[PDB]
Amino acid sequence: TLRPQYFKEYIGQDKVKDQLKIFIEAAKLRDEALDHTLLFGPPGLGKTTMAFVIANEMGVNLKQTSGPAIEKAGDLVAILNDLEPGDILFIDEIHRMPMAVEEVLYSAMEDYYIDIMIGAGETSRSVHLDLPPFTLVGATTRAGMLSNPLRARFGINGHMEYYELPDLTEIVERTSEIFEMTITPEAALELARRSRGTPRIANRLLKRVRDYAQIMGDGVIDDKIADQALTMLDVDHEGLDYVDQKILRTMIEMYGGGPVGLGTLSVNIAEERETVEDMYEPYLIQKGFIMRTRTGRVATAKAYEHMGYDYT
Amino acid sequence: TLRPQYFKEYIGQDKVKDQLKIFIEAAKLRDEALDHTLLFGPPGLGKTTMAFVIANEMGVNLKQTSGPAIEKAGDLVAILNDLEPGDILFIDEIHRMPMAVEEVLYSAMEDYYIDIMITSRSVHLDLPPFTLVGATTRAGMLSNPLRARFGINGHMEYYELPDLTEIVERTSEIFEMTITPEAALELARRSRGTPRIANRLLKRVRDYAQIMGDGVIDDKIADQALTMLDVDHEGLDYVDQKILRTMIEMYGGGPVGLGTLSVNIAEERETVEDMYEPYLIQKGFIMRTRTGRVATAKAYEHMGYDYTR
Amino acid sequence: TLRPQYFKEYIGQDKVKDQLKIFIEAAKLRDEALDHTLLFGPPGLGKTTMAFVIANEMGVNLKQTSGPAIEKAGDLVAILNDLEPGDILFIDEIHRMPMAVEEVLYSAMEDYYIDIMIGAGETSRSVHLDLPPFTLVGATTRAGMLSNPLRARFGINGHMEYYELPDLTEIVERTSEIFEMTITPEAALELARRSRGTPRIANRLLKRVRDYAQIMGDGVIDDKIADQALTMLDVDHEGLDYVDQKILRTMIEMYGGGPVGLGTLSVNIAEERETVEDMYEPYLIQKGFIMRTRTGRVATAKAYEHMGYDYTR
Amino acid sequence: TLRPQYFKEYIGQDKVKDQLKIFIEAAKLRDEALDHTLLFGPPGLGKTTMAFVIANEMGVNLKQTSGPAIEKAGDLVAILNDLEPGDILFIDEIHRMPMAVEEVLYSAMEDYYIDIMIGAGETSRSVHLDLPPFTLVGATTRAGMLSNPLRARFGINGHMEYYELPDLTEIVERTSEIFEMTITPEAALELARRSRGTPRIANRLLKRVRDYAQIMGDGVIDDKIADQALTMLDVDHEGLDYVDQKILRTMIEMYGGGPVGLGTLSVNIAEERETVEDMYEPYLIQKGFIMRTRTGRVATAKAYEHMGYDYT
Amino acid sequence: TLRPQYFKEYIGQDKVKDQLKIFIEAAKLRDEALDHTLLFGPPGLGKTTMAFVIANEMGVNLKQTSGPAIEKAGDLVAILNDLEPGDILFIDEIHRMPMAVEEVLYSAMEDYYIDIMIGAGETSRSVHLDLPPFTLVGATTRAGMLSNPLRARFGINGHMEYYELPDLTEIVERTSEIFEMTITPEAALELARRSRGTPRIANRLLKRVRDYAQIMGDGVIDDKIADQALTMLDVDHEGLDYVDQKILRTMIEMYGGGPVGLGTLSVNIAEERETVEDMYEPYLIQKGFIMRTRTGRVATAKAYEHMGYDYT
Amino acid sequence: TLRPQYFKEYIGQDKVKDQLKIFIEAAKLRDEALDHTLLFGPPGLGKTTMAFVIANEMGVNLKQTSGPAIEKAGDLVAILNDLEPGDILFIDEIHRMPMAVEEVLYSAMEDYYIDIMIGAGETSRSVHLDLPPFTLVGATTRAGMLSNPLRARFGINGHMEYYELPDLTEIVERTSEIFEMTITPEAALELARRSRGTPRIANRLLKRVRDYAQIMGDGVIDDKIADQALTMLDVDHEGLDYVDQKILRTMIEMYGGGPVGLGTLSVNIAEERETVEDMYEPYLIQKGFIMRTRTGRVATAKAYEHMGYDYT
Amino acid sequence: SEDAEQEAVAALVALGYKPQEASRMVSKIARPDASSETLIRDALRAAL
DNA sequence: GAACCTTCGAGGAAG
DNA sequence: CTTCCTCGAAGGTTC
Ligand SMILES: Nc1ncnc2c1ncn2[C@@H]1O[C@H](COP(=O)(O)OP(=O)(O)OP(O)(O)=S)[C@@H](O)[C@H]1O
Ligand SMILES: Nc1ncnc2c1ncn2[C@@H]1O[C@H](COP(=O)(O)OP(=O)(O)O)[C@@H](O)[C@H]1O
Ligand SMILES: Nc1ncnc2c1ncn2[C@@H]1O[C@H](COP(=O)(O)OP(=O)(O)O)[C@@H](O)[C@H]1O
Ligand SMILES: [Mg+2]
Ligand SMILES: [Mg+2]
Ligand SMILES: [Mg+2]
Ligand SMILES: [Mg+2]
Repeated sequence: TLRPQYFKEYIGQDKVKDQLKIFIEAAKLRDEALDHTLLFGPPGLGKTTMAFVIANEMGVNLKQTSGPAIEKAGDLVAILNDLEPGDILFIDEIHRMPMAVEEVLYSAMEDYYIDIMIGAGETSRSVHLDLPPFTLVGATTRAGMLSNPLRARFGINGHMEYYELPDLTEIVERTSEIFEMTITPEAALELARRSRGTPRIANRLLKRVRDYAQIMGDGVIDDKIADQALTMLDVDHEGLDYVDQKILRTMIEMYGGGPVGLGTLSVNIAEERETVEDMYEPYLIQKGFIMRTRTGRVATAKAYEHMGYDYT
Repeated sequence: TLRPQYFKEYIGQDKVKDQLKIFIEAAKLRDEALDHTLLFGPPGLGKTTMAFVIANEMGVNLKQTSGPAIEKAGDLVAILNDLEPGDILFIDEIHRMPMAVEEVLYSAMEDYYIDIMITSRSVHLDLPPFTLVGATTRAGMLSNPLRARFGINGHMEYYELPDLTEIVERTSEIFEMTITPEAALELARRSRGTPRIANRLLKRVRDYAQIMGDGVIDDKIADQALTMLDVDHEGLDYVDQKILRTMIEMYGGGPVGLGTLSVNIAEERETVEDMYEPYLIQKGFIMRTRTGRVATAKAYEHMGYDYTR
Repeated sequence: TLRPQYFKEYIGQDKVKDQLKIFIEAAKLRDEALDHTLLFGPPGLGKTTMAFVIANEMGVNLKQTSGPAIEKAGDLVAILNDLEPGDILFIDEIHRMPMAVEEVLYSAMEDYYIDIMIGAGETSRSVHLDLPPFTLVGATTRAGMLSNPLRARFGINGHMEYYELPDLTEIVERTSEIFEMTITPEAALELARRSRGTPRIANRLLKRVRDYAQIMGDGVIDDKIADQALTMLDVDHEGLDYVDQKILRTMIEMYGGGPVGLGTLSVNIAEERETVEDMYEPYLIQKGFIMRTRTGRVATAKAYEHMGYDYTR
Repeated sequence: TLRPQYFKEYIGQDKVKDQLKIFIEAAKLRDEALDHTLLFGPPGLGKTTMAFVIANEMGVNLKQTSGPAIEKAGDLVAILNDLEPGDILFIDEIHRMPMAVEEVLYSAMEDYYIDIMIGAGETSRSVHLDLPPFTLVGATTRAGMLSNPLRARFGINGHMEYYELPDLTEIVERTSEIFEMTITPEAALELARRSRGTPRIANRLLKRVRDYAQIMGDGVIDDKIADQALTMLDVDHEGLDYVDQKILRTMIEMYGGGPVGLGTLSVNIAEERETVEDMYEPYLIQKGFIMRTRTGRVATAKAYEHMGYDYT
Repeated sequence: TLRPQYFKEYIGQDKVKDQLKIFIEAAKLRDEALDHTLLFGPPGLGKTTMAFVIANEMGVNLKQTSGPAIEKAGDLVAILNDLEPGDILFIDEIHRMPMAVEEVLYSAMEDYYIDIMIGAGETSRSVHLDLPPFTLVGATTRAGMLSNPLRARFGINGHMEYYELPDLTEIVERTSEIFEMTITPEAALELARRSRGTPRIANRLLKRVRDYAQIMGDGVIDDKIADQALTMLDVDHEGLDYVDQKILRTMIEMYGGGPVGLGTLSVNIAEERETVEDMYEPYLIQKGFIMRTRTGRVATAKAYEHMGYDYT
Repeated sequence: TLRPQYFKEYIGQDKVKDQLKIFIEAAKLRDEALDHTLLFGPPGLGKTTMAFVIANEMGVNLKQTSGPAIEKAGDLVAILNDLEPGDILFIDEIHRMPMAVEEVLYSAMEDYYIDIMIGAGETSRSVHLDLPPFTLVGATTRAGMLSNPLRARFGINGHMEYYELPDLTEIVERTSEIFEMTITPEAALELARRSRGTPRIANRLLKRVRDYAQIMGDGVIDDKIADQALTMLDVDHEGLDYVDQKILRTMIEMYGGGPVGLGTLSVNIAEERETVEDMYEPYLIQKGFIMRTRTGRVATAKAYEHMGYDYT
Repeated sequence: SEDAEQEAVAALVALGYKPQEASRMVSKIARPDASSETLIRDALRAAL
């Protein structure tokens, strides 16, 4: 299967993985439910994949839903009240729940009970509905969008980190065995170093290289085919796309490296201001090719030697 | 039990706790009901816990509901009809009651009667003496005429290190865990002044001691557990340390804008502003300025860099 | 009870109180009802109580309701049928009445009769309804939102105003005698100074002081006990709460008086944006301690000399 | 019809056509659905046209809708229930969809399932909907408005480029045949040079010249007729408007080439400050007539020779 | 009723009244409806009264409504459909009606017809309704807030203005006689001076002064009584009201005479800026109590000496 | 009615008429509709009338609506569903249309189809509506205020300008012929001089002058009578309005001649910014009363001598 | 008297009451002989 | 003093 | 009714 199922198969995330192991083992010695867990961090690092692994290691059934599908308290109350002892409730994109619904979970998470209105007219009554022990697991990209009293109730916090070349190369090799393809250890490293640190991007590059190898090649991925395929996609050995290279080149040849404003640079590449700041500039800054200053953007020494100019 | 039941158990909150004792004792001496009390303040300081103490000190049975559940006047009218003389009604998250429900609550508090229309028919009720207790985090969201009817206002405050040290020891005995006095102190420094955070750290440290040790907490095991959780001696998280380091090493302490800093740490702008900055500004590690924010002298000494004016 | 019942006891509001007496007597010197009256003022000044006193001085029954309770014209016309000649109709929150009813009320006030039209329009006929004379008394917190045609029908206007120390002190003296406690005039004046000019607040402070004076003392409110009570409660001698002092102190010490944004101030004191904007900031503006500007809040010279800090432009 | 129907008719976009061909061929050999593809770039370059070409080459029927037509989750769920195995869904102007609905696609694109709430309301439960294999095609002008988790799920990215004079000349000739008009090869090149590298503009000018040639002429677009019609429309031989000529002339006559600030120039031309910067200045920079600098903007040598003044 | 019914009875407004006479009589000679008329100015000057006089001079039925009273096109269509040839429609506060209503008024006023769509989905229809000759009379307090395309449809304009002591003394005397009240030429001159140049206030004061004379006097309005009665009503010797006195006193005590903005002032005293700007500031400016400056309003020396504050 | 109906009757706008004649005639040889046309320029110059003339020349019906009237997509669909083959749809103030509504026209204009969700609940479904051929006509004050993808779809652009004194004189002579009246050439020229080169204003003043000449004169319009009638109105001896006098007075007295921004000015005269930007500022500039600078508008010495101040 | 009955029902509807409830309310009045004014007046008095 | 650029704060109208 | 976001301000640098 494409998604790992146990901690043996889950590569990387040593900090989060090592922590979860200790908490799972201690919970089993006490024969009690696991504490509530919140998983957050950048897109595509394995948040959803981890939520399933947690259920398998605990050996219990996993019930799944999503924030967008819950629209009113009546819906949530119907998901609850159907839970059995030790069940795990997983909610993806939990930040989309209406704030009027989040405030129902406040009592459920701390005391395992909820308030309900029942009856009609003079017969109406309010009673406590008592829930069995359970573990709520949430995954989100926008943790700052949750209410302050809700974040305070999660007992375990997992913040995901980017991967490194050794771990990504192993992921590429594993995926290359789900498909029925041979890949030379040198070719795998060449794709891993261009995947910007993210497993989803590594899998995407492999799929595209495969289509080439079986149309313009003999059906095997080797050092010769990888170089040709990556040249067609036009991805630099640092992962810089065609437009990424054009940005750095223009800063060096017309503005002498800057400083230059975002408006001035956008017009010279025919790109609109809102795409440059949200798609291309973020990775260039995080990798040290560009520096932001009060005067404008400036190219670093690292950018000069990568493009081949002289740092005069 | 994790929730204290009497004032002799409720640690801290000397200001609010001292006032409540005077008013409760006076109400008993006159055989009158307690005045309407509103509790408000930051999350996790004891607002819900205090409401249950007040009921036991008065010697009454507490009726409990919540704002999100009460959706229409018919709901509230049915609830009020179950009150007996001297009963206490506690409404949690009172800021969520619809405006229509709040209007009905005005006259119930001032004149102890309800006269409302609701196949429709009239209802008239004349209520016995009762005490309303409300708890909220967003007291600014209540209507101005409603706030004017509460008689006792209790504003909660953060705890000091000697108070939290005692709270940790109390919880340790419930789990029958053995903990040394200096180990309990090392958790207090990191608990940010909040009881819920102090209990959370203890639960995590217990799990470590039962798997990587002999199930006993000492000044040595605590250091290992806190190193795995990666919580600084000032209570800063891994991301909090990364923010300060970036500001000092890339911008000379600032000024720097929020957007620039967020992109440099690969975080969503809203997460830095709402989840990490509040504690840094309150402790005095960062200042906000017309042109950006800057790291203060305290940040340099804590992180270990040479300050230059 | 804590509500005065006649002009004999309604303390303060002398300007409005004096005018009403002359008009009410002139109405008695004729077989006529009083003109329609509208009361203006901030919340908690005694608007409701004044309506009841008007009815007693007239010696006529009073009907009580609020604008939101009148949802259709039939309700108003039905209520009008329950009135006897000369009865007073008191409608609170008159600014919240629905538009569809407002346009019909004009005829009742000026004409005391109503006409209703029926039929498709090609063939149509009316019905005429004659009403007993009455006087409408409206109470509202906001005058400007009342439409000009409605405003023209009200023949008497009465501004309520904040009570001054010489009058608010007497309310404390009076209330202290409904309970069983003796209170020294000096102590009563210390409570009045901190009551922000609102009777509801002065009553609330006195109740708390009474609790202290009978638990931490001999059951007498003397000036010494009053100081100790006003020390457990953190109410400043200018009426500032604990948090009001913390706001002003923060602005002066860390921002040099500002300008500073609402969001930056909120995170410094650890409070919610809504709470600072609606609970504390409104009273600080009336006293003139701060001002709102295009660039944020700013502290005034009045705040510097009150907190005791040197000033610099 | 004006719109091409197959890759053999789609002139230009050599880089985009080459990639799509390889991926479409590999998909057919495996007999599988094509990966999700996102088309983006400047207005009028041929995005909506290419979406139909992909469907014709794959040999499937196309289901069509638009971003603004979808307003709530109940709309999208209804559409997805109609997809058959191998169907292609095309969503134009995808950046307009609301965030509440955009987050529903996350599961459908990765795992082909949706979570829905069902039951009368007294009794209700969450259940999976399982979708057959399908290909989503999206077209957008403002890729930066899409959330990061959505862009990460598209497997093929197509960035459109402006057309060169040789290619744009062929489009003018092909269109003339559809209008049953006769055009001299020298006239086709005159229009192509004025079409700002954009196929829509080239077609608009041709349509106007055609109407003119049959009202005051003999029904043939000769080299002499073309000059008279283009003079009526006031289109310079570089594609400049009269407003653009006014800008360039002012800088040479009143400032000797600059530098000059945008605020000062706007007043001297009686044009709106922001209109000049957003509507006219972008093309003048891209063509090399004006150059921005830290002290202001300057007219280049190309602007002198085009106006006939003496460069110094 | 107190309001006059004919131009012979309408005192003052010589400018507006003289123009309307010419246009009203000329329309009779041609036997046709009067052009649309817009009346604007401070409240209480006689805008409503004037509309009734025009209707009586024309000999036509008058229909009345208000801006806030109309919420949807169907409401206005009913009113318009009930018109009879020559009827006058009077709309008060025409500046407050919704944008969706104004859509229909353009077509009606310009060509006397409307086009209302009806039906939905498979049902869709539009009714072309012809309207008989009619005249619209509009009234507003704010002229600059009226929609520009609407303001162009009005053919006659009437700018109302404040009354002088000779006219107000005649009005005060007239009104007293209707009540059969006896007032000497001396007391009537006091009320006119102290009634802010406005007939509505003058009538409002007279009813209150009557009550005082019926108790604190012998039913005869003496000059000595009028002064004591007006002072008891808190009406200044210059006619300034409670709000007027509070404005100037707040400027002198809290702002050293200003300059201060309209919003800031209206927030300190619990008053609406629309009220202060409509009823109070215009009067205070014409009489020199307030002056306008680039920084805001400033109190003149006259205000200082009247209020009894030593000038700086 | 006064509205012209054929190009022979439409005086002026020679440039626009000359171009439209060619395109309208060419579109009749072929049996097809005219391309989408865009008209822009100051208000009241006669672009609505131009839409009627085009429809009369084409021999089809004209439907009329406006930008602000189309609040939501379901409104526009109903309008489109009611067009007959070859009809003309005129949308006034198209720039003020909601953004999400504009995005629907993109398909209707370019391909004559729209994709719409119909029904409710389980009946929710997508239907591909096919539209008959039609011609859209848009009118707007600002060209640089439409979006780039909308502006790029209009095939014909028309710019309109103020009429010269010889043209307005003939328009007055025509209008004074529909009314059975007699006017001497001196009065016609004198009246046109006041009408700001705008036919709408000319017709309004002519009607008022006619009423005066019928009641206060011998029924004949002469230069002596025209001065008297115009002096009784607020029209200045060179066409300045009372609003213009208000503007110039404020600039000279309250700001010291300027420079001043229109944002602060608009709030001091209590006028909607759009009115001064569109209706007043353009005329005051095009006649030398106001001069523009980097910082804002400034009053010229010509203004000082007109208002009676000293240009020290 | 049927005219007065219909008039009272329509007049009550002209006051904003629903046609069904207005018919019942007026139908609930016993005396038919009383004039339409009394019928509407009685219905409104009973509805309080 | 002229011209660019970054950052913040309070409105206000589009879900 | 609430979130979002864009209009207008002013602080700082270079030439
Ligand atoms: N003149 C007065 N003398 C004594 N007590 C007074 C006086 N005016 C008000 N009070 C007290 O104030 C209390 C509240 O009065 P209210 O009539 O509610 O004022 P209010 O204007 O109605 O406030 P609202 O209606 O809630 S905005 C009363 O119960 C009295 O005890
Ligand atoms: N010229 C006048 N002659 C007689 N009475 C007048 C005159 N102007 C105003 N009034 C009186 O004052 C009041 C004016 O009200 P109204 O005409 O509605 O003013 P507005 O319409 O401007 O609010 C009426 O009572 C009216 O009789
Ligand atoms: N060239 C012209 N000849 C005769 N009358 C004209 C001419 N231009 C405009 N008009 C008249 O002046 C008025 C212009 O109104 P309209 O065409 O609606 O202007 P807009 O559409 O810009 O508001 C109409 O009464 C119209 O008949
Ligand atoms: Mg996921
Ligand atoms: Mg709680
Ligand atoms: Mg009250
Ligand atoms: Mg397209």
